[PDB]
Amino acid sequence: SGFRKMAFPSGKVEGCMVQVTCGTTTLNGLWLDDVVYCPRHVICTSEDMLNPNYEDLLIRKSNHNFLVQAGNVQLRVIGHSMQNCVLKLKVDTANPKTPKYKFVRIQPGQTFSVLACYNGSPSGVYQCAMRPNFTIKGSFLNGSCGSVGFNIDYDCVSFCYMHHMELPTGVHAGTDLEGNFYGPFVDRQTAQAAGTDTTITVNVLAWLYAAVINGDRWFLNRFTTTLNDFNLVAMKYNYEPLTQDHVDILGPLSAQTGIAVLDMCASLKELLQNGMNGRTILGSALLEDEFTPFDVVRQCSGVTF
Amino acid sequence: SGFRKMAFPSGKVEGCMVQVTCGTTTLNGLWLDDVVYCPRHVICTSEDMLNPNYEDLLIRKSNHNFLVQAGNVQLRVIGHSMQNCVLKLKVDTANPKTPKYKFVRIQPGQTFSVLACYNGSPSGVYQCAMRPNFTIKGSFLNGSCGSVGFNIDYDCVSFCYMHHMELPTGVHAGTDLEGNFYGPFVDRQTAQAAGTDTTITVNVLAWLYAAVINGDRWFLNRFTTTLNDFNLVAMKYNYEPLTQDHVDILGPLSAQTGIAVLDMCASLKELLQNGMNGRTILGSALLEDEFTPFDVVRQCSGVTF
Ligand SMILES: O=C1N[C@@H](CC2CCCCC2)C(=O)N1c1cncc(F)c1
Ligand SMILES: O=C1N[C@@H](CC2CCCCC2)C(=O)N1c1cncc(F)c1
Repeated sequence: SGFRKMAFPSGKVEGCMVQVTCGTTTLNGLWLDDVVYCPRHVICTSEDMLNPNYEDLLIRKSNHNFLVQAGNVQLRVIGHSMQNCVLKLKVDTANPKTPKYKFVRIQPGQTFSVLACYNGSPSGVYQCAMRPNFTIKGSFLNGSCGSVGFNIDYDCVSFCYMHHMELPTGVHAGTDLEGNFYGPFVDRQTAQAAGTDTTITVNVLAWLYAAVINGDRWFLNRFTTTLNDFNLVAMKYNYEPLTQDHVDILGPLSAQTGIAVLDMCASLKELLQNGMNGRTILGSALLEDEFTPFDVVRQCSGVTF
Repeated sequence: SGFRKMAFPSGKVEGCMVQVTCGTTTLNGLWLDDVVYCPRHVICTSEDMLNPNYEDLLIRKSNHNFLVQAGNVQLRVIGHSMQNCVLKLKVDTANPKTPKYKFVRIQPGQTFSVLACYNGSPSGVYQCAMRPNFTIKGSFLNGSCGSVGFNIDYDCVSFCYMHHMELPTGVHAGTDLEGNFYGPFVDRQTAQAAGTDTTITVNVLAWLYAAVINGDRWFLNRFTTTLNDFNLVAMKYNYEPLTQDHVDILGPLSAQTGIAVLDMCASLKELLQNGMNGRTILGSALLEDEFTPFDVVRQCSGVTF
């Protein structure tokens, strides 16, 4: 037992990280088969940053201007192309460490692990959620651009995120691995509004189930509610509306604990209306929304890769 | 910017995990050079668990009884020896994936990453602290025994923890890699007192510095304190006493922020006496004590491996 914010083991991803330098800018790239993926703003300079014309900037570049280094190994670049906000550098060697992999565009509210890297070297790994407003609350310093987020199922790495930028509010924005930003963001140095954010209701409920499984049970009450009544409360507290699809994905946790989903909603309603009264749940003094139902089941069942 | 509970990248450790089977018990082992390390309780059965005579149990075993498997490849066991609470199985092949490594016995209050494994396969990675009472608050299910904790400095993995057991209270106990338990614990199925835990004061201060660096500064106040006055408050709230050695190791964070260590102690004093008033710090509604001053500097400066 116990319940931790757990990341995926990062070894399969560590073997794909490279350094990419173009001009004076160095950031990280992802080396899969014979292609290196990285943020296209590696080709900018400080004068460019307010509104780069990336097509014009890339036209001034040739293959030999992109310096790609995998540990101490220098890679030979034999082609380059821009796809949305990512650059695809074709290299003459396939990465011998390429895992089985897929590219996925995740939905808001899903979670993934981030391997934070600088100069192509891994620094740390942590778990985080794609917020409903398509930002992430990461830990990224200058030089972390090109760090990737991912999930692992059996032997297959699903890459879902590449880091591009920090907004002036201090939250983080990036793309899928086809270079499409999550959310409204663009890769330029402008103030950019992120949506109203909300709390991921189905994840809070999953975590409350995780709490019960671990014996944190003080918040269970004598009440139930309806989906309609619960969602009136969710709206008041800026929680995402709960749908029957969410109730369905919580099915396995309801079965394990024997607590019906709408009964757990009534416990959550009471926590929202009354607070925690200085108590804690799974070591947290607020309602945690960065565990999906799948995460809770995995961590509670011991799934390996 | 941003501050996350970050684990070390786990790849160097993933390549050392094997499965060890003795009789009907399977758990994890650590394969370094030509030695496999695992918890000695792999040799027990359920009749044994209340107070195993490990010497007598091991005498009934020979090399060929220890089944050691690395993914698909079987290893050949050519010697065995019990050191404290760990078994050392000599194998005829040096692990080709052996990183540069050291065995370290850590101090309470220090942190490390855990690679949770089942059947020799990695499941997840998370960061945690050795509590002042020599337990850890992990996430471990049946079969996780032999999972290890570690730190990395440049290219060198310092192994500091091997997981052995879950106490009846749901916290976790284990050994250094010489098989010596942290704390008073023994490897038998008995209720065992862990004794009073305290909050790691120097770590809370480090995290308050992390907060200021990231722009959470609402808790800074107009007050200062003395080491003696602060420690009266520390004692009242079950915080470890702060020593000048602790103040010394906070020096770099004090210099970076311009906030004297005793001024930050007066902010913590006010938080302990008045609580957080429904506010958060770095996403948390309580005072976090699982980041060491070294952890904060590393994460805020982007140290890689
Ligand atoms: O390293 C960089 N470089 C810019 C890229 C940014 C891309 C769009 C044009 C303007 C520059 C950035 O946002 N960061 C960064 C990311 N995460 C955390 C940080 F602290 C900084
Ligand atoms: O898998 C086992 N096996 C016993 C070993 C234990 C060793 C000492 C004699 C009594 C048995 C155990 O404590 N766990 C476990 C660990 N962490 C989280 C869990 F949920 C269970």
